Amino acid sequence: MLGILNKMFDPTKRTLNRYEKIANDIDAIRGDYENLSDDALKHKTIEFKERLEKGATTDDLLVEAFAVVREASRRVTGMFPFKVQLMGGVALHDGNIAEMKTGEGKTLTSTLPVYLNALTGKGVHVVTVNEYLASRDAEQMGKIFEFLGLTVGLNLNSMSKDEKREAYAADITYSTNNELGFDYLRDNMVLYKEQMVQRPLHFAVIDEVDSILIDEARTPLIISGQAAKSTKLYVQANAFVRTLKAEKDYTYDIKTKAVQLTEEGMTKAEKAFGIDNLFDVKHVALNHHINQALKAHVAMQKDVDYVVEDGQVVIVDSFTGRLMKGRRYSEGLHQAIEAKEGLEIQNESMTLATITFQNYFRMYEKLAGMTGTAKTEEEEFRNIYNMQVVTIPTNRPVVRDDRPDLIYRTMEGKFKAVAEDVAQRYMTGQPVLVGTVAVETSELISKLLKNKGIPHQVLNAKNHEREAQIIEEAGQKGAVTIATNMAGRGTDIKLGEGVKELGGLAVVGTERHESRRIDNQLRGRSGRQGDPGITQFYLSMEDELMRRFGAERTMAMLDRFGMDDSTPIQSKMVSRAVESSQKRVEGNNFDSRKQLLQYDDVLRQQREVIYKQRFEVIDSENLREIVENMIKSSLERAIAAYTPREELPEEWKLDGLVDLINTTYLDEGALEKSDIFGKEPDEMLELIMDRIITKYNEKEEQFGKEQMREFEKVIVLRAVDSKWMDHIDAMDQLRQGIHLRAYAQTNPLREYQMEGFAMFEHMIESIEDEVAKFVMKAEIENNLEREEVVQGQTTAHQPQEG
Amino acid sequence: MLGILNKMFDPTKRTLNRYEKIANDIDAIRGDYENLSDDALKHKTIEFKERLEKGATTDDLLVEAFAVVREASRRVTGMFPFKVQLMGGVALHDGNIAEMKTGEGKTLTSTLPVYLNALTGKGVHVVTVNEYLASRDAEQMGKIFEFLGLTVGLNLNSMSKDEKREAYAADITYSTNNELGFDYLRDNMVLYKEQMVQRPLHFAVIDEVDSILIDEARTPLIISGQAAKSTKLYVQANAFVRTLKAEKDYTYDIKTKAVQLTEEGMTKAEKAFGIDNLFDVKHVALNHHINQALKAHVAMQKDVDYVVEDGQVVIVDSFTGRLMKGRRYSEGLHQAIEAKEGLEIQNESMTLATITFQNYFRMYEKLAGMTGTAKTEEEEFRNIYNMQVVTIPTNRPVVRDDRPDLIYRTMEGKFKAVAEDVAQRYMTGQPVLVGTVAVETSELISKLLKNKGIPHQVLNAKNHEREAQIIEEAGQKGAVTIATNMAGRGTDIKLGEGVKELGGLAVVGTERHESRRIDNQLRGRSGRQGDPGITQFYLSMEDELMRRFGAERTMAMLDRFGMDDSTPIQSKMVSRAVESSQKRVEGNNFDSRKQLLQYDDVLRQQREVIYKQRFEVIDSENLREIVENMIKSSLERAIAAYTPREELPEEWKLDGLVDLINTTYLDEGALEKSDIFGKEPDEMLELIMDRIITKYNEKEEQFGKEQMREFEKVIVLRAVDSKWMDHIDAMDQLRQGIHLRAYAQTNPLREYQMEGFAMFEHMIESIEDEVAKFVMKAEIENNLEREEVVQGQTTAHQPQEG
Repeated sequence: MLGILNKMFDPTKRTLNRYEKIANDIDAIRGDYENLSDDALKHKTIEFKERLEKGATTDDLLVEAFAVVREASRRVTGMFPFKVQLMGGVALHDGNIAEMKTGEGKTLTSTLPVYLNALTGKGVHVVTVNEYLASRDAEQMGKIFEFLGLTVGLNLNSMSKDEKREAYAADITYSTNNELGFDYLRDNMVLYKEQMVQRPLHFAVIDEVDSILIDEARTPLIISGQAAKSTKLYVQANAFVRTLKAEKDYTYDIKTKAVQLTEEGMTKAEKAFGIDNLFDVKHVALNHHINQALKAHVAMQKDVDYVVEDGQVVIVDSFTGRLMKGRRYSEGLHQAIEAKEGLEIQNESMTLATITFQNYFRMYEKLAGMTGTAKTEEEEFRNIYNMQVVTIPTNRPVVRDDRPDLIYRTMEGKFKAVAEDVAQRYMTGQPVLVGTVAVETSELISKLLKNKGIPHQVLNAKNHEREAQIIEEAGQKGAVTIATNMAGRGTDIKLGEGVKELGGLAVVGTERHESRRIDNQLRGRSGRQGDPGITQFYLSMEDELMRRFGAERTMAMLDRFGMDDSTPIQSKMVSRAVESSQKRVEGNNFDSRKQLLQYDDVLRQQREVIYKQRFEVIDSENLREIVENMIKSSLERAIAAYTPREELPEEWKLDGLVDLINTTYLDEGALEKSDIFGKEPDEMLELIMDRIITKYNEKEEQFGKEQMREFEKVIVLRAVDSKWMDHIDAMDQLRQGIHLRAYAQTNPLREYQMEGFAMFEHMIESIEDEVAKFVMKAEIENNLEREEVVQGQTTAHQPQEG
Repeated sequence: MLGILNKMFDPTKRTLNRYEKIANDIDAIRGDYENLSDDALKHKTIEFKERLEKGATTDDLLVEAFAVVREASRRVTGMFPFKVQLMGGVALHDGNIAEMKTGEGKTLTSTLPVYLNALTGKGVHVVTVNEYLASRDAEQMGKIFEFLGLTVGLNLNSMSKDEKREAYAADITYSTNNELGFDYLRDNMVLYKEQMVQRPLHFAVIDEVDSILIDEARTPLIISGQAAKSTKLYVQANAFVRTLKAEKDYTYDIKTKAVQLTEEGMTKAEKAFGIDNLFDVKHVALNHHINQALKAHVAMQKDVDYVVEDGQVVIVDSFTGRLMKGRRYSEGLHQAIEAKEGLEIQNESMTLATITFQNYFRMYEKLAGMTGTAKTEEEEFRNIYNMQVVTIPTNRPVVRDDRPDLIYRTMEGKFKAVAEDVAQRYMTGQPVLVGTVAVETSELISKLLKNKGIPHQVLNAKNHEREAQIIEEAGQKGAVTIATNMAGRGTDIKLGEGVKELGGLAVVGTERHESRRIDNQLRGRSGRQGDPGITQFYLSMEDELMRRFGAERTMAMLDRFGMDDSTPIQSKMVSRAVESSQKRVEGNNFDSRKQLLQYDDVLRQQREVIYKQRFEVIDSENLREIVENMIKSSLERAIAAYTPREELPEEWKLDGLVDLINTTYLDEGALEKSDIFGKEPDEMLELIMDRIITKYNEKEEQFGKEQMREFEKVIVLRAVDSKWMDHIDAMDQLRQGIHLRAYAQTNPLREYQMEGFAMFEHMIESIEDEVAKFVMKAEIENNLEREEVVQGQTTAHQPQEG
């Protein structure tokens, strides 16, 4: 720009120059490889790999690296990258978004940085919107990479875990956004390490980021799994439980523990015919429902903790006495209560795992992406991904004619106009392309065309290969192509035979989309590098975009001023009002994504601890140390509840504690009055922990010295996985229940944070506790084999924008 | 922590270790300086300065640097910093928040990093909440810095611009948050460079960040200036204007220009007795109101552009036809219209400049801060300032007794209880401190004390010196001190003579504050490094904190369960409900700050361009180049309006354009039909610009070859400053008008963004335009002296939370 205002381009002007000097350094040495041999060239990679091992940086080798690649492509494809393509490659390397207008060779450009980053062998995921472009690029682009001696994998959902492990093994992997994600998810549900298919997330070059990081990021990736109609269990448990009432089934006050352990309920229990006394089989599974419906009666009173209703069982906020929006009790206790109060026990499907693209891609050591339309959403890339948009220069000056939107007062009038323009160009040999926005809009015009007798093709996005075919020849003389929302994005339309003189392509936008970015992509399709073209947009006062801006007043000045008469109009002021309309929409959607991410941030911080721990567990040569560590933490919690805020030291009720530990961590008479006496809550922990150590040792030599290792692993996993999947479901439930009754003037998010976290802390205590109770008092029988907690089949999906 | 949950401390655990190894490297070489000479030691600085010049990094010299300092302090103060103080110093250096509990020597600790960062001579601002602690620290801490041979400045508002320039000159500057800010503001309003008092913002070590970056950051820094009852002008202009109606006072259609230039209104104009024809005096000032009320009549029609009302003149959104919330017309055009439609012309005070602390401190190359309470607001520091809170270990294990809040059913009952506890300890020699939260609460207890005959002192924050005195002896035997919201924060209470055996201090919190952080600071006051203490908090069901949580239900279980009977209660569950109460509040306030910043972000991006340009102008040896550049941009805009979206090339209306330029940039017959003909809008710009060049040259040799330089500077400033101050006011107006009628489902912020920006673009065009019109057709008379645009006196302030 000219004048004062030119400074909003200074940080972009200083950067784009680093990049111009650099691309010049790269062109400077075309000679250094130009005349060389194919094999001398491949040795470069090795030379670099070594050079790096010795201590160089990807940045140092950048120029040469790009040179080598620049060379490799000409040899392999016959294209020697332009100085602009070089500039883009660098942007990508620097971790930014390469905004390189449609037709600049983004595919090829990706190779430069892809290669340079791959060298370390850390891996590089090149990502795309669909399985077609993935395979296409991996094939075409693989040749260049392979030629310079690099492995190239392709990930598809149609591949075995083994096939995937293979593809991720490569120095470079191509795949869809969805595939990547789901794998990362499945990857953290795995029972044995070797089942994971992914390698630590290094660097992702996202092809068409706008579509990926923005469009397909309005919702999250979820993984569901239904519950096996298990109602018979709960009801049964519920029923049985209310039999054993006695102090010979121990409850708690200072703790809230329904201890079944009594031979009344340990005998009268197996009387429910629990295949006798199988503890590791049953106790893990069955004994879990007992202890639930056991507590459901004893610890959870009707109108003090919860409330019954025609809308099921609700919780009550103590101290406020409110109805906890969308919150349930952990570990199926909610269902046990429903059974105790006879209510319909809901057996819905669970969300076993979730992450949002935002949080996913944010996970790589480095991210970069490319596209022809991005400056539009720069605030978002800078905000959410810390990626600055760099608008790369065009190879050849753009010379396409972009036409100001023509306004109409009616749809059918508008449409009929679109249909004529098509004809005009068709009756000239010019190839036209019309962009609709909805399936209906496309067939409409199609029929308008067949009536008028104009040969055409229609794209309604199905098996992208077939359309990609159609679209490439969509630039010939008899070209008349109809695109429903850019159906063939990625495949470029090259200027037809003899078509040059007929003008350019001339695209026709039937209407305008919510996002400029998109109708700007439509524009993009013509002028492929200095080519001529005409981009005409058509608009009507009755378009949804219009009748959503609150533009009735204007639909009236038209009418009231006899305007629908002169019909074809071009008011800078109405068009500027369209853009603002678009800006408002885009922003609303941004606000949406911002909120989605925010809610998932509570989850990410939680995933961090769980995912990291779960992994830690699955690599356990020396597991026990954690176990004891968790048992010590579990134990300390007891001691603390029994030695509250200084409430008279050795007058703490040092007997119930004794009785508890005794029958919680050990087996009856083990710990007694005397032992724990006149000692700080601290001293006690060690003494008492020491006997848990002692007993643990005893267990290592009496039931299998190293099977214990996997026993540990088995249990710690059963625990972890069961508690977590549950919580996550509870969290996905709450995230969408909390938005119901929130007069607290607090932004609901904070509630989800606080409640979400609270819950989490509980779960940890549960895990830590379950682990401790089992690693002590549980008994082995046949096979100590790790077992899946997911019941039946799973389902990996992304929800439609709701 | 123990068990699974311990991982939320991993990134803090990995960092705090870097810091422990380091403090050990520093203690390792105590010998290398221990026995050395005072002068050999000061040479270290030089040695370092040189070492750095040669190419070292502050990080390399860190250990030694800290060593030298460690040494310098013992010599100068008699305190050899502990390993924890060393750890904190590093945190600060690394750009984080040092959370070092009250009584750990944060003051001293600051010296280590302060020094190491000062070396480059780039400067280091050490900041505080009040003028007292500033001077205090600069005095006490200056000695160490000066001793190692460094200059130390102290900034106060009581200092001349010369005195301030002096203080900022130092290698280190101490001052208040407010002072810093306002100076930065005033600094960008300066007429001549040498008037600025600040040096490029290098590094700021914020003492008590929580209070600074959070508490005192709920509102922004504003600078007001009233308008000199100038109503007579406008009315007059308005009046006069409607006389000259003719086509001999030229208006515009394709442009919207009321061109006074006609000798009708250039003669009949000076007839208003404009001291004849003084153009640079009058034209800049007076001719500005004419051209306003001139356009007010011709270009702005009543119910098409705006609307009259009992609430004054409003604008209308075209295309939507809505009432633009809180928006005014630029450059006083709003006032000219009011005069044309006779309405009350408002002459309010203007906001000449603004910035928020958030955006201010975010401006340093590096920021760091220290305090005893920060982990509370970690999410905010990490969010807004990218500063992670590092909780530094305590020198000696903490052994103070923190007591669980005691609950009461009544205030007067509660208070009476506070008054007795005081007595109990007083009747023991223990020194007690009671923290109130409001002025009223403090006198209340004061009277409760005098009645009960207990000698005490009360602090109600006034001339901090006097209180700082009181507070230090507040740890002696007969100590009984009353603090209204931590009145003496910073000065530490050392454990009284013989007081050790009497227990500790024993603080008593009369109530709890909105933020834990604060009642946690209250707690902080005792246990000063392994000292004993008792922190008792007192609470009542009728405290504002309570009767704001929606806790009436609970005020009823008490009553309904005969609870106000046993009165002194300790329910973990009600106390946990207090904290959550606090958490909600803190968050609401955070949400507040987040919104404040967000709105100012639209302003910052704008400040960037203006502030940077304005500066660029005030360093103008070679100004003209920008000028022409802005004239060329101004001119291009005409040409574009006269050659719209391809509307029939040489059928553009190439005559009105001619007529315009002719009488806008040049002086009548200069440019004509022929000249501009058959040329692209591009070609035209150059030709026509060339004649502006030609004429500009002519002006450089006919009115003073180098006075022109300052003429340029003069005008470019008049323009810039007038347009900007206005806009800013308009922006501060809108930011608080937009929150009125916004059913657009859009978050209002986006509107402010879009409208805010729109306005800005206009202003630039105005500046660029005004500059161009003057640098051509304006005439010099006596003195071409830069002149202030601020009328009368100014006022620098921060608004109370509204």
